[PDB]
Amino acid sequence: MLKIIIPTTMLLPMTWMSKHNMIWINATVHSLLISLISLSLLNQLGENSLNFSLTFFSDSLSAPLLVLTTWLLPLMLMASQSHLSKETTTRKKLYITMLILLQLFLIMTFTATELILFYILFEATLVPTLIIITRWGNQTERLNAGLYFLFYTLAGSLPLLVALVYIQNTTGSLNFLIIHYWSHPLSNSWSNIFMWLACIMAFMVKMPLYGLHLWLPKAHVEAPIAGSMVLAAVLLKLGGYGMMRITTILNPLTNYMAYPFLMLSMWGMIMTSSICLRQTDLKSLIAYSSVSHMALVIVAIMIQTPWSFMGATALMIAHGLTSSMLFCLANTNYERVHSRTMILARGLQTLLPLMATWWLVASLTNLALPPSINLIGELFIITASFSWSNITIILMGMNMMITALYSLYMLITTQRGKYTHHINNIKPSFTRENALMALHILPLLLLTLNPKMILGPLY
Amino acid sequence: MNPIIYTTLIMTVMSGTMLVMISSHWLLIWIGFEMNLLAMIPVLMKNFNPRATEAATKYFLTQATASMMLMMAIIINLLYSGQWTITKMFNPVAMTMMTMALAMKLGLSPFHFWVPEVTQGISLQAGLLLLTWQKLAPLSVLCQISQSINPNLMLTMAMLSILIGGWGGLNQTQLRKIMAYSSIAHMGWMTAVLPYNTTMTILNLLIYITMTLAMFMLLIHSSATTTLSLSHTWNKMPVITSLMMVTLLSMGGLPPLSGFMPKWMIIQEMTKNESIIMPTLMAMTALLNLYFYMRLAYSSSLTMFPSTNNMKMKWQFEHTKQMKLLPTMIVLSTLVLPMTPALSSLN
Amino acid sequence: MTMMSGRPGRVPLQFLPNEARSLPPPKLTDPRLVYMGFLGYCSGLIDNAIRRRPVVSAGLHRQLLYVTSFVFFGYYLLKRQDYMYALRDHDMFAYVKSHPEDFPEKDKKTYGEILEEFHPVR
Amino acid sequence: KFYIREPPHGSPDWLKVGLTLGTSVFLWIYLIKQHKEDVLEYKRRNGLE
Amino acid sequence: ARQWQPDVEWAEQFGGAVMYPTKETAHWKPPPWNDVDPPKDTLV
Amino acid sequence: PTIRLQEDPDPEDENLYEKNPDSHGYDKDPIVDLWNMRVVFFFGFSIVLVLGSTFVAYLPDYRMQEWARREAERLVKYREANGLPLMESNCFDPNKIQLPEDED
Amino acid sequence: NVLQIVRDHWVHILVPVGFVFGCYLDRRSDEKLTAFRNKSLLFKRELRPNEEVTWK
Amino acid sequence: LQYGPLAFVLGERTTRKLTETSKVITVDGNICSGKGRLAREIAEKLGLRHFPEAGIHYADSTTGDGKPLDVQLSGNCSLEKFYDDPKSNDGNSYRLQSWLYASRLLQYADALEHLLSTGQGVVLERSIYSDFVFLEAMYRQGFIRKQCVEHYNEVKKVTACEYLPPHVVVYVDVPVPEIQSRIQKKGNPHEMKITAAYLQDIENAYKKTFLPEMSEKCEVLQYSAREAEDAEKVVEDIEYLKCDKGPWPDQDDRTFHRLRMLVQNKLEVLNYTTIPVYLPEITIGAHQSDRVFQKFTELPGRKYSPGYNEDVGDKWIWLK
Amino acid sequence: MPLVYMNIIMAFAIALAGLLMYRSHLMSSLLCLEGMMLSLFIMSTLIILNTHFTLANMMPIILLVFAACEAALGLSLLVMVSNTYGTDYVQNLNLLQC
Ligand SMILES: CCCCCCCCCCCCCCCCC[C@@H](O)O[C@H](CO[C@H](O)CCCCCCCCCCCCCCC)COP(=O)(O)OCC[N+](C)(C)C
Ligand SMILES: CCCCCCCCCCCCCCCCC[C@@H](O)O[C@H](CO[C@H](O)CCCCCCCCCCCCCCC)COP(=O)(O)OCC[N+](C)(C)C
Ligand SMILES: CCCCCCCCCCCCCCCCC[C@@H](O)O[C@H](CO[C@H](O)CCCCCCCCCCCCCCC)COP(=O)(O)OCC[N+](C)(C)C
Ligand SMILES: CCCCCCCC/C=C\CCCCCCCC(=O)O[C@H](COC(=O)CCCCCCC/C=C/CCCCCCCC)COP(=O)(O)OCCN
Ligand SMILES: Nc1ncnc2c1ncn2[C@@H]1O[C@H](COP(=O)(O)OP(=O)(O)O)[C@@H](O)[C@H]1O
Repeated sequence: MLKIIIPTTMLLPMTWMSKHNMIWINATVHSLLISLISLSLLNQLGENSLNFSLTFFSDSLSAPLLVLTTWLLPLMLMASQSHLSKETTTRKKLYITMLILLQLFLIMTFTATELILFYILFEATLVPTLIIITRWGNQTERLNAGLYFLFYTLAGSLPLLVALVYIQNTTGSLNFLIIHYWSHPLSNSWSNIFMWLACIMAFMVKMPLYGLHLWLPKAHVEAPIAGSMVLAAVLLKLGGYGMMRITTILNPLTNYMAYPFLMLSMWGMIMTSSICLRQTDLKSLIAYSSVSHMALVIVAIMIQTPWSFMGATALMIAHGLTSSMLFCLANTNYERVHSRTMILARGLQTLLPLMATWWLVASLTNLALPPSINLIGELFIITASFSWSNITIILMGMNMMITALYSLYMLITTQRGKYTHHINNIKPSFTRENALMALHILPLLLLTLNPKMILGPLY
Repeated sequence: MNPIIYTTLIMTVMSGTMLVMISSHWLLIWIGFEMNLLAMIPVLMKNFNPRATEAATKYFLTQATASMMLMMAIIINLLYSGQWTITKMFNPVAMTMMTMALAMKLGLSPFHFWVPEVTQGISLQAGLLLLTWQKLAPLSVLCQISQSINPNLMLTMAMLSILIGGWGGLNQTQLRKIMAYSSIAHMGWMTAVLPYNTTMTILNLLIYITMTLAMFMLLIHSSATTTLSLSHTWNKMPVITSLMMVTLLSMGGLPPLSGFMPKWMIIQEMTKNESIIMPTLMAMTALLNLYFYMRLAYSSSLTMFPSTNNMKMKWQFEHTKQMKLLPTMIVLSTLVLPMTPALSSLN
Repeated sequence: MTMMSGRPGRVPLQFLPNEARSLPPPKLTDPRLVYMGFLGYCSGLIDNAIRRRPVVSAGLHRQLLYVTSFVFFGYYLLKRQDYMYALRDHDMFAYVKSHPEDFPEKDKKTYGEILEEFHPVR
Repeated sequence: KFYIREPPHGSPDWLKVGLTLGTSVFLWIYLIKQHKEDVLEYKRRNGLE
Repeated sequence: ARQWQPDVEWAEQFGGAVMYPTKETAHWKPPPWNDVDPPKDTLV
Repeated sequence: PTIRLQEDPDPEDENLYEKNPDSHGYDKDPIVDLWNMRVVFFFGFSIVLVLGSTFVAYLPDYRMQEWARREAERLVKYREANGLPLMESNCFDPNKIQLPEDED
Repeated sequence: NVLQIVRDHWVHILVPVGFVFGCYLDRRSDEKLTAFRNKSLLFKRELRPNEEVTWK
Repeated sequence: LQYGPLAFVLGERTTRKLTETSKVITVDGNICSGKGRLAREIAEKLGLRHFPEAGIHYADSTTGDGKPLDVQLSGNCSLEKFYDDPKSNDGNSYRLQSWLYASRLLQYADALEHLLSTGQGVVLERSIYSDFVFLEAMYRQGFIRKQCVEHYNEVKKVTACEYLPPHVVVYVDVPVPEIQSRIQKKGNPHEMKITAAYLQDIENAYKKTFLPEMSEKCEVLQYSAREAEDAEKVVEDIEYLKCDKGPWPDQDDRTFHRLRMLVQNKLEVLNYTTIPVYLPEITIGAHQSDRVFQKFTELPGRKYSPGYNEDVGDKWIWLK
Repeated sequence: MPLVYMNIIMAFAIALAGLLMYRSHLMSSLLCLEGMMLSLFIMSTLIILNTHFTLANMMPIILLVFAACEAALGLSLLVMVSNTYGTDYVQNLNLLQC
């Protein structure tokens, strides 16, 4: 596993000793090479995980997430260099350093064998994101956003830490293999109920669960483009992955402790999809769409079935790619017109045809068109939910409708109609932007040919 | 003050602390405290002004009352057992009086009122000394009598100190009062784990001292005592504000920084004693300290405040006096979490 | 609250007892020593940055002294920490050996003969 | 170029540089010798070689 | 198009003697720039 | 002064196409821009996508799916050649299970 | 002619050397976990007349 | 060994270097008076070090190379356009006044450092003590606001209290019509725009605040325009003065040690000039501040500390 | 314990209450501090005489010595306070807040 970690660490002195006009080229090339190397973790076993050492291990759940992280770094670098051109050399290197440190923390987080190490890296991911949002965000709200991003996370994660150390006092270990092999049922007691809540609520906040989600619209809207890309594509999944690891010690308590969270997820999925229908800010719409998809992921993890776990893994990967692409698409128009109001710039298909094609494909994957992996995950989760209770289809189907209704709505508002007359500074699409869209969209489509590679351990 | 006289007074303060920490006789510990206070009063008034005089008077009144209570507790303990050795107090009333006297000396709630005012009234070097070196002697005495302390009283004072430190720090624009409230909260954290493990108390003391030394040295380097004065430092020394922001993040306890290691070690220790509610409340309350650290970082390094024209002149001059241990202090305040097991060397 | 300060036969301020010489010394390529040297290097770089000197190039002798001091202290720190952990385990094993009635060896059952409650997921 | 004293001139303070390098070299030699003696004493006490 | 940075109106929020001024505390004044208060004309 | 502060006016964003009509949107310097485009295209589209997709497509069957199919074929052949049931409701042999003796 | 291009392009070997060093450290870490090499009830095997270990 | 507490403990004292000729001397006067000639002649006769009047680029002459920097990186104010449009809405008048006060504070610190380190006397034209007269004129002509005066008074109160005023204050008196005739004679197109009210306000400020206040703690030598050329007479008058009035006799080795620790370390001297009082005339926004600071750091010898800039020929940087 | 021990302990408690409950004058508080020192001297002397512990016959004297130091220290501070305000009133010490 060090064959991934050490090159990522070497990215830091490489960017700090590069020429002033070579930082982007070097960082992009070497992050792409690191992604190519990380692509070898996809060879998984079935029976058990790849246990490299006492500290790091790779699973069929971890490997797609690691590949997505390593692939997302070069895309973030490509998307950042446009609006950071006027920046000084030192601050550009500091921005790249924040991105590299975030990738390093995420890579170590997804492969830690022991739950305290996972928790420490899980919290360590906070600091670079906070610095990125509050230093390179554009508006005055970013500061408030940063605070919301911070104290929502910590207020959830501080109890988890306590629970974790408590567990190691009674079990004797926090190694995940030992935890899984020596797992014992949780009795029906108040102490067990509160330990369950302490083990779950941090990942709930990270998802975010409906009702604990107010930090996400602020943080994703106010962040720079690379911040939004990493926040939506990878950071949210830190919750899901965490849940998939920690529910192994929460049975059979989850059989009834999950009812309020399931109700919140289903109803708030309806609520956030409906919120997307009346949204004036284009980034806010994408953020709320992420909330709805993550609610579906929460339902999948809470019902604890192999089909639901497979669907949750697939949906996590697919949503990461799609939401990153949508954020980049919105940022292109924002850099055109310096406003996030969705109705300001209209009829853009007339002026930017290829970018309109990119918009269309992103909207199609957002509404889960078959046979995309978005629908693969969604359908697996819906089938598992139907087995859990047949009435769930009523909500699930409703969500589907609303999702399409807002997706095309976005597409119709920004691409169709007539162009705004007074906006006359809409330049042709750069090769950088088109390449970024392609590098988002093509892996997503290729994953359809080999879906099992993202279906997780339960496959 | 004459430099020779200043050196003599500093060495007398240090000698009082050493006398406290090497004595086996209660009278010699008391004498060490008296010597420390006697030499400490002029150091607070080195820069003469009404505020320094008021701070020295408040400090002396507090410490002299605490010393009276401490001698009373010693005498009661002697009365109920003809013992002068500092092992374990034989009378519970004497133990309560001794605990209150030591809490008053440390500034734990509800005897915290003097800590901000005095810290505001003195210079930054005097504040550095007051918030780092002055904690060693009472904490050492508390460590020696740890088995005798009543857990309820000590834990009540510790929780109150954490809560009051967070709440009081939330309201401050002056940097010295911010440091004082931070000190009160950290003292509460230190005294919470004392009845369970004194090694954790020592570890927390060392980490807090390192971070406090780093912050005071960074504040002396960029001669700022208010938030708005510190907001000018980015336009003269950006590296200083960056280092200050990282150290502030460490003080808030965020991982993977060093400031996380003490709390992590304390909560865990408390869970070995079936204590869950108190560690949970303690962390959730330390969130307030993190909040006002974050506000200071917002005003100082993460954004750029307006500056003044005369700052241009300051661009032409370097810092005359260099701090030798500031780089080591910053590195120790941030990057020592991977060396956590080394704490076994502290027992 | 004070676990091992009163251990019998303990010299007050040695930092490294004679019996600690029975333990294998840490290797000079120990990853913890390498991290200590990295900390010294970071201290040297920060010293260059604060003094407004070229960060990577300015004081090679000064940076070398930083690294050397950190490594030198870290070696003895690691020796003391390893000795303390060895003492902890030595005392633990001796106490378990001397108190058999407090740590009984009970016959262990196989899983085919332990009745575990089954909880269906549905 | 510069107008005034500028205490660090083109020649660095050779006494201070020599002292710094000598301290580093002495510490390194002492550490190597100490490690060798530690290994020898450990092997002698535990009867490895 | 440039990033927003604090201005004078934003900065003056931090220039008072306290955050969150109340009716009682609004009359509190920030300390002098140097730690020196003007001498009182308390003639003896 | 009817003014609150001495400030630079907000500048207008400059078009990379004005000085470089074929500017690729990577950098102001045309040579750096062209090479940044070239390295992005070569190392993303030529190296990672194509070669990585080929590598993932031909990954060896460590999941042991063909192995499981062959094992199932052998078991089905043997079991229906001798009249045995194709599968048993008991995953473990009851003779190695020790149930509690009395249920009442 | 190569001196200056090396001086401005030597940062291009940092990451490949990092990869090689990481592979070496993975092998070294593997060397510490051989307690059950050729000892599992599932894979235990008689050595070939020439091979010394079943894996490394 | 740089001076400090360690140097004071062993050996160095200040009172042992004073040689009755320390005599910090300031030679004040109105605009266009011949006080500069008199100051230089006094310095030559008495063997003291002369300090030419501190201008906008005074600090530039003490740092790096003595060459003045661009007005945008140093000063950010113009005397020429203060003469052109003293009522400009860009705040140039008070910016110039505050920058000039800071420059005079730096020059006073430099002169005191020289006197306290070598014992040789210094001669100055104006000082932080006589700067305010210009401010007062600026206020009475409607050139600056009352808030600017309040801020100037705050800065002066927290700065000038830390230093010893000059032993000898020399004033050169020239009437306003003669000043106007000399100004017309000089030939400077910008100075010709100075009105008689401005010069009269400067004269009134001097004669009604500065000289009466200096006479309470110093000895004042006034001289007319005609008798100002007799440098020998002025030096003889200076040589027969009894400095028994000010605080200078009331200073011992410890106060001299404090003062000498203050006069070096120019950052400590300039500390309170940039206090966070947000006047529009002197407040500079974040974007302009960042741009100008970067442009300053791009100067050929300003990126690092003085001995560490290899683009101006510094060597052995790797061993420093 | 005898009535005399409780009388001395009551004297200490009264002096401590007098110190903690302020009036205008700082000198009155200094007198309360000195009274606490006197009560401690008397109590320790009584214990040491009663138990015939010969070597602590010197500790009350040393106690007295440090009492003087405190007194001197306090008086010094009082002088400075007076020189600032013309009174020794504790009300004047309100430049510093919490
Ligand atoms: C904005 C979104 C935030 C996230 C929301 C998270 C939701 C968490 C809610 C937790 C769900 C259930 C918690 C505990 C399970 C049962 C709770 C209780 O109501 O059930 C009854 C419990 O009986 C009584 O009702 C006691 C509970 C009533 C007192 C609790 C106060 C509830 C008021 C609502 C407070 C709001 C909570 C959220 C604050 C934000 C069952 O009776 P009984 O089977 O005999 O006892 C079972 C427990 N035993 C086995 C240990 C004995
Ligand atoms: C921020 C990180 C912490 C930094 C701390 C400051 C570092 C500089 C300290 C300089 C080291 C020299 C100190 C000791 C040298 C010899 C003295 C020695 O003999 O003292 C012994 C004591 O040994 C010292 O305690 C060892 C000090 C080592 C501290 C390191 C622990 C740090 C925790 C993990 C973080 C990693 C730090 C990285 C280092 C740079 C005597 O033991 P003993 O008299 O019986 O204990 C008295 C107290 N008791 C009885 C109540 C227990
Ligand atoms: C723009 C111009 C348009 C007009 C021109 C169009 C030209 C034609 C385009 C359409 C081509 C359609 C091709 C349809 C696919 C046919 C081949 C396909 O079936 O290959 C699959 C193989 O696909 C691969 O398995 C999956 C590719 C995975 C790609 C990964 C990309 C690398 C990662 C990039 C970063 C990703 C980050 C996020 C990751 C989570 C089959 O695998 P399988 O039948 O089983 O293999 C059996 C035989 N084997 C085992 C020997 C191979
Ligand atoms: C974004 C906001 C998220 C907020 C999350 C807050 C909820 C976190 C869950 C509770 C946190 C603390 C739980 C402690 C960790 C559990 C470990 C444990 O097992 O300890 C229990 C002890 O459990 C407790 O003491 C916990 C009681 C609660 C203390 C703090 C109360 C705070 C408010 C309670 C309700 C809020 C928690 C749920 C909120 C949901 C999210 C909004 C049993 O230990 P023993 O003492 O040995 O007993 C064994 C014999 N029965
Ligand atoms: N503190 C100040 N504020 C504004 N203008 C000043 C100040 N000091 C000097 N000046 C201007 O600088 C010019 C030269 O000063 P001055 O001493 O009067 O002439 P000179 O020294 O050449 O005989 C004059 O036009 C004067 O008005």
